[PDB]
This record gives sequence, structure tokens and C-alpha cells, in this order.
Amino acid sequence: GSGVGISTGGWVGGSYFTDSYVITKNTRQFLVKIQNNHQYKTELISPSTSQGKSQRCVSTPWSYFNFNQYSSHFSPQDWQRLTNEYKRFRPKGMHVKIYNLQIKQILSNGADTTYNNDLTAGVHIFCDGEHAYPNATHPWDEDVMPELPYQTWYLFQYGYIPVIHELAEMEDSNAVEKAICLQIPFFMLENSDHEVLRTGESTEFTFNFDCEWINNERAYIPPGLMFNPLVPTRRAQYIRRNNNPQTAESTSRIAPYAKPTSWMTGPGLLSAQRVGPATSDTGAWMVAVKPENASIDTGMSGIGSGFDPPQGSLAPTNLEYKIQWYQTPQGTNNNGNIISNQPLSMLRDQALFRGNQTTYNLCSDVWMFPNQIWDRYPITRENPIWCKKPRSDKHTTIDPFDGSLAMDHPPGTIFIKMAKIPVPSNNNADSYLNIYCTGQVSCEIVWEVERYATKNWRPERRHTTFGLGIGGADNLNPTYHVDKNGTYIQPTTWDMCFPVKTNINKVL
Amino acid sequence: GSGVGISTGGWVGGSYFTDSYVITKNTRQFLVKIQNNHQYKTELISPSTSQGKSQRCVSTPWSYFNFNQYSSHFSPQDWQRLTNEYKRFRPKGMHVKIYNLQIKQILSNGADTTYNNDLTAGVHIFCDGEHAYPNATHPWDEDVMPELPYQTWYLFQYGYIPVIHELAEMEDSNAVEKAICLQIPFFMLENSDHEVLRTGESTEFTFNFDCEWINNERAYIPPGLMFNPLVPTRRAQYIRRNNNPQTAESTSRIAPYAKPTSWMTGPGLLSAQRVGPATSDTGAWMVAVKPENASIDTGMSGIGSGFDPPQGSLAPTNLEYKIQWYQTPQGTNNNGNIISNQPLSMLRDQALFRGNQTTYNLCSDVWMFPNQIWDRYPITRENPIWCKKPRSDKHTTIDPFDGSLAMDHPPGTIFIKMAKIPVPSNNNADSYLNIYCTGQVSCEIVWEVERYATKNWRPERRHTTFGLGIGGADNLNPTYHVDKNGTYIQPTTWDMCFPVKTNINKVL
Amino acid sequence: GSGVGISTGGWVGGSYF
Repeated sequence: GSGVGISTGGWVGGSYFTDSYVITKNTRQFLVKIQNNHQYKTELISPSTSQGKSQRCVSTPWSYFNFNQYSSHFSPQDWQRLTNEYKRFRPKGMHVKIYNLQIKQILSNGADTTYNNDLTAGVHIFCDGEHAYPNATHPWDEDVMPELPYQTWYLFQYGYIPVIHELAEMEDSNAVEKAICLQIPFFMLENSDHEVLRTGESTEFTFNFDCEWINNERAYIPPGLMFNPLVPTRRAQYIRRNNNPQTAESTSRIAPYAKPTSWMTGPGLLSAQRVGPATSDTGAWMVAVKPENASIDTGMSGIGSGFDPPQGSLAPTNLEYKIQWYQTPQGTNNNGNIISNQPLSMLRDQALFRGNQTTYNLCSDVWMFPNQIWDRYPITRENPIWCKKPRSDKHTTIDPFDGSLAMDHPPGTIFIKMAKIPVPSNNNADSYLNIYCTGQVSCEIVWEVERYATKNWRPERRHTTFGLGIGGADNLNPTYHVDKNGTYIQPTTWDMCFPVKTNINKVL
Repeated sequence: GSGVGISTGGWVGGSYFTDSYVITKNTRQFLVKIQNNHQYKTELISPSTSQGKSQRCVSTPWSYFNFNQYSSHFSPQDWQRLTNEYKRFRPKGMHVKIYNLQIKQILSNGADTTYNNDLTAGVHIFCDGEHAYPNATHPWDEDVMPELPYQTWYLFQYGYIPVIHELAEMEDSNAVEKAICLQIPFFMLENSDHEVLRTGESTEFTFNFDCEWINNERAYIPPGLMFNPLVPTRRAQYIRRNNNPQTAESTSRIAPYAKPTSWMTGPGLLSAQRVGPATSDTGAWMVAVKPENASIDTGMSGIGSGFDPPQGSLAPTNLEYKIQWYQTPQGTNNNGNIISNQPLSMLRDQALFRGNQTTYNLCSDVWMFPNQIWDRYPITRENPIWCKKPRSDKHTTIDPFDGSLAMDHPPGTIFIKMAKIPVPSNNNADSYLNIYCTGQVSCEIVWEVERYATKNWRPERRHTTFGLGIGGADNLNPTYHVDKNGTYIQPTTWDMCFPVKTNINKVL
Repeated sequence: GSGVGISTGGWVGGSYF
């Protein structure tokens, strides 16, 4: 059948797990709220603390689906079934279905509320196959899908930064900031066509990934530690005159153990320190722009973006480089707040010393160098799956230090809006009918997956629940589980979330 | 046709009765209430009386259909048509249909209520073919289908015990109860996919049974009483010196009557007595666990489950072993309260004596023994049809003492939920739209049935209404019948409900 | 070949899964 009163599609989920691939299926309940009236504005965000960056941005009536995270697509068991049982995996494809839509027509008699349901109403649904438009999705952000099904999924408003607020602020003069103010592009999702849906209708979307593997594997030794220490080496060490304390120059054969190596450590930036008060964008490395004239307020600050984490690789000094996240919107300064940790993988730590003719002294920087090896960030269940690689003429190796992934075309963000229904007036307008939509997204994605075999004699390592710990309310219930009170207990610190790359082994 | 305004299926019922099989058909009106918001929690049930067991359990938004009982599928005449006319029967198959759904959208203006009906709403319906998930159905419980049609059927919330509350309580220390607390599984019905239904849609489910016959038959003599008492026997009795009072040892031939037998009595446990106050789970036999360390509060109690009835077989001493049930939720301590009784079948009673060299003394226990014969509990119209045999490596004969049946895969429990419809807010959430579902289940099950023939000359026995008695309001109306006032009069004590195994006969 | 000086079979192991 078809029409109102006939559901379009059913609920879906439960994953799969075949040796060659893993099919994860998920379904949600969402609602679209009519953000920002239906008009756009700009909003010039800022806190005040007027010294802040005060990015101008743009607001839109649209809301969007963010599917990017692992904890959305994998249950704590599905994750840890692949983290234990497979070398590597990458998402092969993605299939999304909007269906079972509802338009409920908010009413207010004062106080209270009433919902009359509705028919003869519509919902705009738009997808990016070209990745035109500023593509809201940023790897970390918030939201994505609730890691836990049955939990309704509130969409978030779509917005974008047209241009840096400073540089076009603009200060008196200028014509250097007059341009870059004149050139700010203005994007609208109306433009390119898109589907409207009443209740009985649904929509599907597919995606394919040109995508790099993410490897769950562990190097038990540094790459420079690979050699037979029993066998002597043919090589020699000349050592300069020490010039205090003592021990004039001599040449000698390199010991059989501790043979020299190629294979430099991976790059990192360790020298900087985060600058100034919070909410001011303290990154310790600001990329900025600095056009030749322009004009600039206090800052630095205040222009450009903080680079985080430096690192990458190159084991950090203190917590300041160690990433962090709250895994919860209610998270206060210290609460939630699980902090990244070392995988104990040997790749992946990578100091560098140089110096002194007397002592070794850990060195800041370590830029790119020909023989370098590093290991991509071990990630974890809480991480974003992908990140969009911005289109540009030239680029280097492209390894994001957030883990995640880089793709020319990631999954196109699916945008959805409430289809303004106006109402007559004398003035006339601006007035509209207050409605919201509700429905079910099913994100079914296929994962290219590869299973591990090794010649190691020893048991290696897995992810037990014993890394997990008890929490919530009265302490009862362990970790991934409901409260009484039921509130899903969040995993506390890093090992709870079970990172890949801490298990198996690989001969380098 | 199709869609709203076209009923999906019609009412069904009236049974069948062919010699080879009996088809019982039933239809109901049910409603799903949105239990437990849509969140799960845990609920740590307990009374207080904090000394109680205080099982933690888990609550779910789901409700389920329990079809397990005889009085649901058989009218008092349909039952007693098979109990009189057939040796044995077992359910062959089962066919269930949800249809004629309605979502009525509860409203409250304060006091009162209003129901706007609704469209563009949905209902989740999920079935277990694999019997993954904890499967709420327990043989006795409550509810099932109302034995009487036209009586609306209120569903009950689905919940399960993740782990024994004690042992993980946990007391200080521990790491023995830390494990078993960490390992508590958490099941969710979202997971595996399931169908959502608007009004116009329906759903069917089928089931097949690998199932043991339940026998309606009567042994007119004990199995050890089978012999020709006229014919002399070749056998002898040596009797030890009596050592007080008198009568020194002698050997003699066994009398022609009262020949010795094989065929030991069925097993039972008669020694124990129920322990302590009610609501504390007094079973007289507690299975428990007792891990080697753990920790334990007062109890025993308090851990594990009471084994009921011991018995089995092995005619009990007092009422304490005799089972009982109230056949009514309104039943107080003594009200309703029909108590099981002896079938007068001879199988099926089974004392055991041993002792003393002087006197025989009824013996407690009687575990399993090679030659034992017992007769499965005679059941009655009020009993559960089946019980799930839990998956385990090893097990013994598997005869449940509740009567009923054991199956690897019983009928998969059908789960149903109200499909949370959220509503927008600032906070935002947690908020949802208040609705309920209403519809018709038709459970049509086929019974493999076998008809009796015998060489007995005499009339045997049947189930008359004369076993029944008058009751309700002013005494008028007999037993299975409406009051004035109309309330279905319940059968009082055991013979009213007409048990199988009290009729026909069988030569052993 | 066959006879002394020709090994009959080789070493084996390593499981499968």
C-alpha cells in the first residue's frame, strides 16, 4: 500500500560480522525544530569578553544529519569484536533512509501545548553529492547519532563561516579589508533542487568511500630496533675531541647490539604552549593568515585557528598536548573529561634527542624528514570516522592528528528543513505556522574488514570488561549500562573506550 | 483496498475438533501503555523489609504478548471436550496476527482526558525466532490472554534480571563481586531489526513446536501391582534374625499374591520446610550459587531461587507442597486460592518406605534411580502450556513439576512498543508525546491430538458440570458464567477446573 | 626418491583458523 497510515519502512539494526566485511545497521528517532525562523541572518557569534574572536558566521533554517563517529555505529560489543578480531577496517559504503515522517503542528493556547498532528505538510531533504556548500560537519563537534538507540536524536542548525570576522571588521580606511568583505560568499540551500516529503513519502541516500584503512595493530619494538644483536656489524664511530671534561677523540667499531638505524621518528611540534584565557581559542599554534596590510585588533588571538594536537605522534610532555574530551554535553571543567593515553605501541612514542656532545636533550619541532615513520593516532570508539580533506593545489602526506580520516568527498551531509508554511496577515507577514518533523533515519554502512593471523606464540592482548569500572547513582551497574534513574553510564578515562592499535601485534 | 478506513482482518474463534487435530482460534483487544517512559533504567525492585532479596532487574519500554496457558486457548467446553475424548495432545503449531491497530493520542486539559485518535503514528513489533534476549515469559506469572474473550488484554512491561543483586551488591573489597558486576549483560530490543506499523498495516507470526505429548490417561494400579496373583512365584525371602522381639531368621517362598517388583517410585524431595516470612522467597529448597569468595548478606534468603513443588510426584505430606494459585489478581491470602489435589491416578502417588526391620518409615528424598516411573503432573485448564528449557551443556530427564512442557525454542515472545514521538523543547528534551495503541491479536494454534480406544467394560469417568458449583453475587449462576454485576465466576478449588489424567484408563 | 638419505616428510605446524 501507500499513503498516510502505511509505514514506509521498519526498524533496523544489530550489525553482522563476516570475515571479509562488517555490516552495521542503526536506526534513530529525530526531530527538526524550525531553527532561526526560516530566515538566515549572520549572527556575529562572539562572547563578551568582547576581546574574543567574534566570528560572524551565518545561520540557516536548515538542520543536518551528522553520522560521523564510531560510537554511533558500533555497540560497545560490536566495537571490541572488531578491535579484538581484526587487523584493519575501513567503511566501504553507506546507505541512509529517511522514513516514517510526522508533522505535528505545535499549538499554544498559553502555558501548556497541544499537537494536532498534521497532514498536507512537507519536509525539505537535501544531500551533497558534489560537496558544494560549506559542509557543517567537523570531526569532533557534538551530537552525531546518539551512541545509544531509542534515544531521540535532536538535529542541529546548519551554519558556516563566510569570512574571518576580523579582516573586514573593518577599521576605517581601508580597501584591503573592503575587499574580502565584498567577496564573502553567500550560500543558500534553496538553489540546487531537493526533495520535499509529506508523511507517506520516504527517501534513500547511498554513499561510496575512497578511503584509507585504519589499522588495528601494534609494533612491539621501535622500527630502529630491528636487527640481530648477536651478529657483529661492519661500521665505525668517530667521536670528536670532547673539549672538556676529558677523553680525546677515538674511532671504534659499533657494538653488535645497538646498531645504527635509518627510520627517523614521526614529526611533531612540542615547543609551543597554549596562550591566554579560555574562550579566546588557545591552540598553542595559530595558523591565521596575515594579509600584507589589512588591519588587526588585539591578536593573533583572534585570527585563524588553533592547531590541535601537536604532537602528532612524538609522545607529549604534559597534559596540554594529550587531547581530551568530555563525552557529554553536561560535562563541566573536570567531569566527564576522559583524557587520551599512550597505546603502549612502540611506533607511536618517538622522542628525539640530538645534542650535546655530552648529554642528549629532547628537541622541539621535528618537521618532516625522508625516513620518518609514525603511527596514525590509535583512535577509539569515541572518535570521528572521517574528516573532509579541503580542496587545494598542493598538500603533504595528509595524516590528521585527530585520527579519523581524510577524503576528497566524505559522506555528503544530508540537510533537512521544515518547509515554511506562511499565514496571512495585514502588514503583511512575517509570520509562519509552527510545526516540527519526526521520523526515522537508518544508517546502514558496510565496512571492509581484514582478519589477523600471526606467528606469535604468546597470548597477545584483548579488551576485557575488566578494564571497565563500576559507576552511576548508587555505584551499581558497571559502565556501559543504564542507571536507575536510567542514564547510560559513561566510560571514565581512556581504556574504558577500547582503542584500536593497542592489540594484536605486527612484525615491522 | 488498503490504508486507513479499511480493516486489516476480522475476528476469529470457535475451535474445531477433528479426530486427528484440534484447531483453537482466539482473538483479543489489547493496549500498549508506554511503560517506563521510553528509557530503560534498572529499578532494583525490593520491598522494604530491606532484608528482602532486592533483585535489581531491568525495566524496558517494551511490552510483550504472553500466550502461555491452557485456559486462554480453550473454553471450559472445548477443554473437557478433549479432556474427555482424547488420550493425549500437544500443540502442533501457532499462528499470531496483529491487526486493526489504533493510536489514540492521550490528551489532558487537566482532570478529564481526551483522545483525538491519531494518524501518522507507529508501533514497534518484534519477535524472537532465535530466543536471544532474556525472554520474560515464565510459566505461571499472571495475565497471558484473558481466559474470556471480549475482555480487553492489558500488556505488561518487559524486564529481566541481569545479575543476582547480591554478589555485586557489592561489599567493600572485592574484585570477586567486581567481576560479575562488570559482566552483567545489557540487552536492548532495538538492536536486531523489527517492524513498525501504522494503522493500516498488520503483521503475522508463525511458530512450530518440537514438543512432547501431554497424556490424559490413568493408571488403575501401581506399576508394581501388575502380575497374576493366582499363579505361584519362584522366589524366596530370607529374613534376618530379628534381634528383639522374637522370630529367628527363616527363608520362605514368596506368596502368590504380593509378588516382588521392579519399577521404583518417581523421585521427590519431601524433607525440607519453607523458611521464614513471606516476600522473602520461601521455597524450602534454594538452589542459589555460592561462588567461593564473593560476599553475602543475611541469607541464603536472598540468593538463588526456591524450588517448587518438591514433590514432584511422591504424594506430599501437607498443604505446603501441594502447589496453589489464586486464579485472580484480586485474590487475597485466602480467596480465589484453588489448591491442587490428587488425581486418584495410581502412578502418581508413590510413597517409599524402607526401614526398619520392624516397621516401614516413609523416607525423605528419593532421588533418581534406574527403574523409576512417575507420572507427569496432571495439569488442568489453568496451567501454563510450555516452559523454556534453558540452554546448558548437561541436563537430566527434564520433567517440569509444574506440569507444562519444556522446549528448546518455545514460541518466541512477541514484543511491542509505542514508537517514541518526541516534542521540541529548549533544554532540550526529555519529552515525548503521550499515546497508546489498541488492536487485535488472533492466536490460532493447531493441536496434534489422539483419540482413545480401550477394552474396559465399565463406564470409566468424565467431567460433568456436577463437579462444578454455584457462586457469585446472590448465589445465582453456577461457575463459568457471568455475574449480574457481570463478573466471570471463578472455579473454586481443584475439580472445577477439569484436569487431564483423571479420566480414561491405561493398561500399564 | 626413496631409501636412506631421502627424508620422508617435512616439519609441520602453525594452525589455521
